Amino acid sequence: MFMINILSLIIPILLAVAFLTLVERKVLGYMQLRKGPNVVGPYGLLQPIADALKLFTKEPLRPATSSISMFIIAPILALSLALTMWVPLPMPYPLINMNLGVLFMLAMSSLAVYSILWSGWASNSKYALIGALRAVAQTISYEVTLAIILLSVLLMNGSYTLSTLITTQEHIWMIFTSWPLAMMWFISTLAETNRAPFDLTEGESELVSGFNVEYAAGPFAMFFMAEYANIIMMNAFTAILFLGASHDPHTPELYTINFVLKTLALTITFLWIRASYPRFRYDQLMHLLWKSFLPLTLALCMWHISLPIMTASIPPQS
Amino acid sequence: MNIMLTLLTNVTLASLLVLIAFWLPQLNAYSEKTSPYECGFDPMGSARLPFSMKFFLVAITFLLFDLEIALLLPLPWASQTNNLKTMLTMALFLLILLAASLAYEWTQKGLEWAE
Amino acid sequence: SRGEYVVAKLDDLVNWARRSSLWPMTFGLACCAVEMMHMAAPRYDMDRFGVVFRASPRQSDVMIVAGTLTNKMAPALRKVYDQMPEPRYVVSMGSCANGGGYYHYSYSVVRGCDRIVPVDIYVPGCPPTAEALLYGILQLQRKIKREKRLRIWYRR
Amino acid sequence: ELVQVLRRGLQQVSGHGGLRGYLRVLFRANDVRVGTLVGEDKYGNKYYEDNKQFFGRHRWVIYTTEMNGRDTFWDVDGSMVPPEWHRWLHCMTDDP
Amino acid sequence: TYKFVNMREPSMDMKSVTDRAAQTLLWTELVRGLGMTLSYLFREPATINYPFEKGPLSPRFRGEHALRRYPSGEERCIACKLCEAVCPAQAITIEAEPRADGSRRTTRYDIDMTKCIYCGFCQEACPVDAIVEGPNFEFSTETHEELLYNKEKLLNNGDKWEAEIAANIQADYLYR
Amino acid sequence: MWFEILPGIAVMAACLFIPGMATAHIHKFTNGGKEKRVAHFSYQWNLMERDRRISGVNRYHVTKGLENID
Amino acid sequence: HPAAHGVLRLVMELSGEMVRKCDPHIGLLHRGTEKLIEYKTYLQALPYFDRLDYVSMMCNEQAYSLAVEKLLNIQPPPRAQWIRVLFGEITRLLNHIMAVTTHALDIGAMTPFFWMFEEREKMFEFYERVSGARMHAAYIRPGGVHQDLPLGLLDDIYEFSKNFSFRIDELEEMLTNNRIWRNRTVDIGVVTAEDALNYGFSGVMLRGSGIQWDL
Ligand SMILES: CCCCCCCCCCCCCCCCC[C@@H](O)O[C@H](CO[C@H](O)CCCCCCCCCCCCCCC)COP(=O)(O)OCC[N+](C)(C)C
Ligand SMILES: CCCCCCCCCCCCCCCCC[C@@H](O)O[C@H](CO[C@H](O)CCCCCCCCCCCCCCC)COP(=O)(O)OCC[N+](C)(C)C
Ligand SMILES: CCCCCCCCCCCCCCCCC[C@@H](O)O[C@H](CO[C@H](O)CCCCCCCCCCCCCCC)COP(=O)(O)OCC[N+](C)(C)C
Ligand SMILES: C=C(C)[C@H]1Cc2c(ccc3c2O[C@@H]2COc4cc(OC)c(OC)cc4[C@@H]2C3=O)O1
Ligand code: SF4
Ligand code: SF4
Ligand code: SF4
Repeated sequence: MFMINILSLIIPILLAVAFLTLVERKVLGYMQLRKGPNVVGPYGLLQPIADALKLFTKEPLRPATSSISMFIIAPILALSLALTMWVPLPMPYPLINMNLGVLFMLAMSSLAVYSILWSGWASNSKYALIGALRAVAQTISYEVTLAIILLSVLLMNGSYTLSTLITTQEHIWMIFTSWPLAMMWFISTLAETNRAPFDLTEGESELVSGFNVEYAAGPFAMFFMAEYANIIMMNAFTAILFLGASHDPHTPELYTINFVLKTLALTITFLWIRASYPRFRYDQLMHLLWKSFLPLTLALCMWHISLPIMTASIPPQS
Repeated sequence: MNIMLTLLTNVTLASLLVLIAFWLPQLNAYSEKTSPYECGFDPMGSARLPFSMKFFLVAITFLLFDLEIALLLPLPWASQTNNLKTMLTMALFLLILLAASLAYEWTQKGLEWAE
Repeated sequence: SRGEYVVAKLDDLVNWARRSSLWPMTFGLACCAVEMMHMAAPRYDMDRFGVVFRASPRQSDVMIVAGTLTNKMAPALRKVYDQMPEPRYVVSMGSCANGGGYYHYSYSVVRGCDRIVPVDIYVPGCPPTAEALLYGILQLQRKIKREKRLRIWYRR
Repeated sequence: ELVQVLRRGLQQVSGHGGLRGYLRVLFRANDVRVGTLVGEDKYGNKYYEDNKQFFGRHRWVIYTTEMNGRDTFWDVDGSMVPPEWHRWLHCMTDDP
Repeated sequence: TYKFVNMREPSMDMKSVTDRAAQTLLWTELVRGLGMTLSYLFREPATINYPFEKGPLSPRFRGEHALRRYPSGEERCIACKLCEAVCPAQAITIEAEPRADGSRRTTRYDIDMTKCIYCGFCQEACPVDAIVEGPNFEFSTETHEELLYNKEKLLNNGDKWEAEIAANIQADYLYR
Repeated sequence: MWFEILPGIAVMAACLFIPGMATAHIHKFTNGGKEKRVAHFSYQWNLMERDRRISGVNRYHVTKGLENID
Repeated sequence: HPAAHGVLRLVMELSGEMVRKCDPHIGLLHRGTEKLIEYKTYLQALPYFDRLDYVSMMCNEQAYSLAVEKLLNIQPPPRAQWIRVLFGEITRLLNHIMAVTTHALDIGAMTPFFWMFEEREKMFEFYERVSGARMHAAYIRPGGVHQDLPLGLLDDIYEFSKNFSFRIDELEEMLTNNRIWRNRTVDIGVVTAEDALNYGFSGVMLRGSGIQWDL
């Protein structure tokens, strides 16, 4: 019966990823004065299925100079971690209830960078190596700031339990208390998901395809699925963190609908951002994260430590 | 136990997808097809040659800054103590020292990449 | 027979999937690449047919040879064609790629890209209009619709 | 208002010959617009216009399902237009 | 007469400084770009429904070649070889002889369509309007050999497209 | 259309609905129809184990009220 | 490579991602145009200039026509010259749209390309109406122009021209004040005036360095 819950979490996520791609293409098209997929199925609704079927019936290539074990392992790790990050999210009840769910997401997101690193290095090609090193630089840029932002926001929650965030935001959204932290968190989530304007690891215009340039067919499909699942997961995490839906214990699907709508809004905002800005330079991304975000984040961490004591507003939990 | 089952399920699903990807289609692998890609021309050197890191000092600093967040993460629980003044003083001291280290590295050109 | 019906249905499904998702390599040589861009432009919007450019040859299905192929460049075209995983298709667009064109009698020009790679569709014009290239792509889709790999395997 | 847009959609499905004709046009041309029948072709193609659309979408042809010998329900191409309707369809002239 | 594109100096008053600080900290111009894209999202796209809708063309359009006839059904070509002499790509090959009735007609008329640059010089050179570039542009083939037109193919093209070719010529012959 | 993007968004919303409601319904089904008990600390775990012991069917959610006091 | 802008083999020596040396290898689109021109008549060699720079086709036609007219000691009629200047400016609009949008696309902003290529399509329509070809017109000839304008072309050119400034304004809204675009463009590839003159630069590559020169 827990296996059924696992499947009911895994299969819909993959379906949403598949259709996210269609949504992504259509939104970009209409923002570019065109239509996007509207032939393969009514309103392009069968286009993701055709893409999935085409990719998995195409020949997978194993490069001659590549390291076989890491080359095959990296996409498996990417997709498995992308699926695993969903289990502690309360919608409004988590599949897995952790005392420290936030730390769990932090650690697993930190371990998801190795799929790009091992993939790029094991491809044994120059563009893949450049993509992997760009991933190293990206993580060095965003990690500390993201962690300190998370700590500063959760100081008003009282714990690292994700469900408690629903109780914290029963009357007001946390974005009205920490909007300066919310903006930096949103930018850091763009940087963490390798999304425009921070898509340096792929860098199509600069690096052809980046870390996955040598991947074809099914493994490439899994890398794409992992990336889009990460998009949806991170936006759901942001919606839980800063826009708390009201929960009725006898009426939980109201919370589920509200949370899904907020997550879709944030994902559509991601797609909107991709269509509006030029790409950063990765040294410029590091300088942005270390010279602007880091000092403000440190100051706001001090402020959000002092404020609950200042006003006698410390949250309940130990 | 449930988390172990979830991890096993995810890894099994990914591995099964890899197996179908590699065993369903028809493979025609020859030496030209599997050669490394460098935009149509052969690579000059190896991809296993050293690749300079211009952000090496920032990379080293990242280790100490990463341990600082590990130091700072128990603050939600620390805010429940009776000696609130002491805990606040120590938390502010830790953050001030982190900010001072960042300022020192910034002023001495430690954040500029090597040319 | 039941097996023949099953292989025919699976054949139709695979053909539909392949023709409905055709990914050309981001690859242009000369004047014809401008009309290829105009085919990708909003007026024609090839993306609505499921046709998306991708830079890497490993993630591509179609090579549109759009422009003159010179002797100096032919090995690179052959190499990026060889690095395409199968099934792969080649469209020869324009007079220069089809047969040499204006530069047929040149010391430095390959008289048609079909001397280097096998070609599925030839799109005439100097340049072909973006509408003509779209017609060629839909003709390639129809040709993919006609192919029967599973039936041939079954009748073996 | 939005209700008028919904009513426009409802009259669009109504004016395509009912529900099955609506689905036929949607799955055959990926378009459900209604236009004045300019004329019919001797091979079965039908030609419509609507001058309220912008230039390019103001003339169109619903192809026949049965050409010389082949089934053209799904397999259609621009080469099936005869030369006179070819001249009209590409806006080389205003007169049908 | 010249103008400068990047020779402006920012205002240093407190209000301007605070406005620039607000732009830096709250990302006003980025929201402006987002607003531009959002505005485009609600416009009607410029895409047409090919192949059911076609792009506009002109009576001067240069497409597939055709050989024409007089209203009596006699061919217009007299084998003068002016089109062959003017062809910049040497795409036309002509052989001629006296016909059985003494007429000056071709026995070979080939156009290599993979050599042709579709410049229309041949139809300018023709003194009897015998060779024309028609309006057809959807004649992609599956083989290279299908694009090597002989006299039968061109005569067939003329017979097939004459109804539109004559109307196109009637609408443009006063500009020639 | 711009409203042609809506069907795909609707499909994504329907897919994203399923995990939360599936979790809620499975929790109700496997916990006596009254929500899954949360044990973040050992006191709550002790309460759950005591509930399982006094239930007589080895199920914590089987609740014994004031009908067990003779 | 998408950023190669066609057939260019740029061999680069890098230290990390820092560029130590650039070596452009060209000739992947050398078709031997000049020898072929030596094998043609003056009218037969005109369409080669269409295919030299396939974004500024009529400007190349105009340059070749001016050279041949100077060698012939003849003079084009005034209406031909006005048509030449008008279509040269339309061609300049086409070329600048292509250049700016492909530059932005290489940087990472892919949206203005689609906005401006519809205007490019309309100008292609003007080309086709005047000549019967959307790109390679062969319209400007060493004696003037091949054909007169159709009887309603000027109205359509006016209708297009009175709406283009708003498209430029939208492009500038996207790019001009964007801090990301400025970061990717400001102080990048700086060339001095004297270096630009000695290296043989022309056009914008001079005017960007402050040199006041327009032919
Ligand atoms: C969506 C995620 C969940 C999916 C759930 C299902 C999991 C499916 C498992 C994934 C693999 C899918 C592969 C589908 C094709 C089968 C490939 C292989 O198994 O068949 C052949 C296996 O046969 C071998 O040649 C040897 C056969 C016998 C020798 C060892 C097997 C001994 C078993 C005993 C059989 C006797 C009868 C048993 C009755 C039960 C190998 O052929 P090969 O060309 O290499 O590979 C290319 C396959 N092509 C041709 C289709 C492209
Ligand atoms: C005599 C030497 C002075 C000059 C030499 C300087 C060399 C030493 C460096 C600094 C000396 C300070 C260390 C003193 C030990 C601190 C512990 C003690 O003083 O009490 C604490 C008082 O600490 C307070 O926070 C104030 C002192 C903190 C001073 C701020 C940091 C300044 C240090 C800077 C020097 C270090 C090197 C340079 C760093 C920049 C907490 O008391 P309280 O919590 O009630 O009770 C705890 C017991 N309970 C839990 C059972 C209830
Ligand atoms: C439980 C699931 C397990 C497997 C998972 C895989 C997903 C299932 C497969 C999805 C099926 C959807 C494909 C059907 C789409 C057909 C659409 C139709 O329009 O195509 C027509 C023809 O359709 C095809 O001929 C047949 C398609 C399907 C044939 C058999 C399908 C059997 C699938 C059963 C599942 C098998 C999976 C086995 C593994 C378990 C002609 O269209 P076309 O000419 O192109 O377009 C022209 C465009 N115009 C009209 C504008 C001019
Ligand atoms: C990516 C989509 C939106 C468009 C843009 C584009 C294509 C297809 C191919 C290419 C491309 O842009 C790149 C960069 O700009 C030029 C400019 C060229 O000449 C102006 C040229 O000629 C071969 C080639 C190119 C590249 C390449 O071939 O569709
Ligand atoms: S066929 Fe004509 S338009 Fe195409 S590349 Fe060759 S010269 Fe340029
Ligand atoms: S159109 Fe030009 S290239 Fe083609 S046959 Fe006529 S003269 Fe020769
Ligand atoms: S087609 Fe015209 S120009 Fe050519 S040989 Fe015949 S009559 Fe002379």
